[PDB]
Amino acid sequence: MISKEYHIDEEVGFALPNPQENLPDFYNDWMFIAKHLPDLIESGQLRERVEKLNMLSIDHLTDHKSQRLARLVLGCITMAYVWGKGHGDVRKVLPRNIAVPYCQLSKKLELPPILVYADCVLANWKKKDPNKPLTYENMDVLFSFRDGDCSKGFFLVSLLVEIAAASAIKVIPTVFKAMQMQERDTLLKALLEIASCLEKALQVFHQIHDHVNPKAFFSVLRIYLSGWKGNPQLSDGLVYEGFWEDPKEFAGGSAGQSSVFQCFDVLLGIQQTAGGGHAAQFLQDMRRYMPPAHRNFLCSLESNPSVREFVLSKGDAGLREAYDACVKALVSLRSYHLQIVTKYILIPASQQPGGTDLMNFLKTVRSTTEKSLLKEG
Amino acid sequence: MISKEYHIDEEVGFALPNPQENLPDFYNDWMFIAKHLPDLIESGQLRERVEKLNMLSIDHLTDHKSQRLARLVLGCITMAYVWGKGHGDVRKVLPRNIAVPYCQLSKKLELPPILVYADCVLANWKKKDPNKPLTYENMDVLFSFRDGDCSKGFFLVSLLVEIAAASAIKVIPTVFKAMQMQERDTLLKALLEIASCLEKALQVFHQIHDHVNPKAFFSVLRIYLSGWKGNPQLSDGLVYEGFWEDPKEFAGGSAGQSSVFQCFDVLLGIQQTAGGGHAAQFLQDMRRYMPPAHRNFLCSLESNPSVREFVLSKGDAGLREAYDACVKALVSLRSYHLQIVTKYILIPASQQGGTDLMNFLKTVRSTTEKSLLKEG
Ligand SMILES: CCCNC(=O)C1(c2ccc(NC(=O)c3cccc(Cl)c3)cc2)CCC1
Ligand SMILES: CCCNC(=O)C1(c2ccc(NC(=O)c3cccc(Cl)c3)cc2)CCC1
Repeated sequence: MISKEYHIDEEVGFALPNPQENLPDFYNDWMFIAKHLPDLIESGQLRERVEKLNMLSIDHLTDHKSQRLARLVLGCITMAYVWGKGHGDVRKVLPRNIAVPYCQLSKKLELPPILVYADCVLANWKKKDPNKPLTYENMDVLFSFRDGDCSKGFFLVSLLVEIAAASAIKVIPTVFKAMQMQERDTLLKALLEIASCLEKALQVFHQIHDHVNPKAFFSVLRIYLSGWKGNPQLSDGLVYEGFWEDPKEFAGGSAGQSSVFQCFDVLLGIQQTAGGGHAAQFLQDMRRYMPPAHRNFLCSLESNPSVREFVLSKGDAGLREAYDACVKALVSLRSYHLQIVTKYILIPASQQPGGTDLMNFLKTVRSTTEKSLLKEG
Repeated sequence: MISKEYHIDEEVGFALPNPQENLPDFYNDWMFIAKHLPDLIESGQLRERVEKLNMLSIDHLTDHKSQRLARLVLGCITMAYVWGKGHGDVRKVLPRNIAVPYCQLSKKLELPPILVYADCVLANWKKKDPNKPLTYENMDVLFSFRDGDCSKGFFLVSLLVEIAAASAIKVIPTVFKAMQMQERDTLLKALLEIASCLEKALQVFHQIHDHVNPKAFFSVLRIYLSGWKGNPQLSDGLVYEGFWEDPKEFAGGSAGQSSVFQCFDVLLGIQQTAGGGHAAQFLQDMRRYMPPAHRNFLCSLESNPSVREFVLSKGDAGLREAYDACVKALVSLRSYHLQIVTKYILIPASQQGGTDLMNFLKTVRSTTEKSLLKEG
């Protein structure tokens, strides 16, 4: 069993178990705006409604789940405020009434004041029926940006992959214990179980096609998830009015912020974040957009003995094959993500008057992964 | 006591205790070049002597101290080779004979193939007399670049600050044990002891003025410690011939690579690595330039519950005061480092940069000053 200091759930992994849906009544003015972003954006009243808020104190957010919900609420409001209708009419100053409590709450949780994956996927969900299991039909998201944005599909399928990967995460202690104890058969079994779980995560990933259409994702949802780091539309970043003097740059929400997007690479010694230029640096930087317990889990994995060096040394075909099943499962996931980038970004981008950087990043990550196979796939 | 897996010595902290001076006879050709850099650089013989080397296997470097000495040797040779006489005539390719074993050894130790703080400060020292204490008068460096470079003063004063901070490092287990056991008075005493040890480290820092000349530092030593990451002189990085096909960028040696430069910020919950600014980015990136045991120690500190959170939760003026004493000691250290950069970089740069380092340190100082609790 993994230690409770890492905030990894047995069932849902890095996802926030049973997220809070309602804030205390003190924050009803926040909740109305966040729950009606589609309507307020279309009516041209979103920015007016945000600007007419009073500066609410964060002190009535007493527990972690209420603080995580408030982050999700404030993050969604912030994206809507900055991006507006999503056609270039932007705002480069986040008003103090929202910016101050958002930044205070963000400092408390050690997350940047921008909507991250941990907000819009890991905390942005509920069970419809609490007695029925974690399947797509028994689940919903808490917040969307626009009507027809496919945020439900995009977020929930991401979450279901995250939950599928939780079955692999719980085997990680067995791997390190087996290595410490020199329990070859136990280690072999653990690696095969991880491979099996990552294969199941890929099958869960296939559900994306049923719940997201390309036009909607590319032209709508991708706009609202965009950040203000190296972005021509907010060249200097965003001014958080009354908290920081200078504008601050933060990257937008993405799958690179998922802890499972790199924890198995780290486990297996696939040196994604080691001296491999841009891709490495990006994966390292995205740790600062994860909850602090989850980033600490990643560096804690790095402090343990190398799984790769254990397998490489042992002259054991069964063990090398079990390691390779895990590495191949990761290759297959990268390949599927590359297919998704083609369908949902490249093709829609070509049909205009695309996401080539993301394609090249995934090709580099896949190449590093494939090259860590002990035998060719 | 701190666990042995973190490679923290009770006396010298993150410094390598009693570093090795001589390699095996197999590496005499490396040792000769490293021991004669002042003469070989000045005469224009360094680069040809490196280029004439046979590619030596790293497999005869049997222990950790031998591998660390070899890193120090190869690191110093590499800086000398890249920068030459330090007048801007640069080498863009490091030849395979040196590059391959340096990159191999670097991969084995999990450090980048460039001279880091852990090489040129933490492993680059000896006592003159083993029976006498760790003082400047009883100490020497193992390698320098040029005659008059003030490498002794710059490296050893950095080391002596590092050693002074070791007295605070050994209190860290007492801090976390006292929090776990709910031992208020033990925690208060531990925080006051850390503040005192950091105050003492500041007084040790004052010796820099006695042993380093601004002109010599700026015009010579700073040049040899420079890396090839965002450096216009090697815009694409350095080619490590026969290891990687494409050139690779790595940052140069600096105090930002010292584990004490951030472990007390981490201990006290001063979120230096949080957010997406330059300072947060830099401090996190510099953990990859620390020895793996030391980066693991920093990770372990962050995995433990927050000292800041504990002190703030208690409504205890005595405990807040002892916490603030540590924060104040850090502010003073940052302020002192700023004064050094003004004297040793900014003023010499004005008399034929430094501004990026100053802004980094001002951000770090401001973040530290904002962490003061005062009332509660
Ligand atoms: C803000 C949500 C971003 N969501 C995505 O961008 C999508 C996605 C989801 C999940 C992943 N995850 C992996 O590829 C992976 C890699 C390694 C190991 C594991 Cl377990 C998983 C990638 C993209 C959903 C459609 C594209
Ligand atoms: C390659 C050596 C680089 N050496 C320096 O650049 C100098 C130096 C030394 C030490 C420090 N250390 C701190 O400022 C500090 C901060 C927080 C906690 C502690 Cl214990 C210490 C900074 C610069 C020496 C003259 C400038």
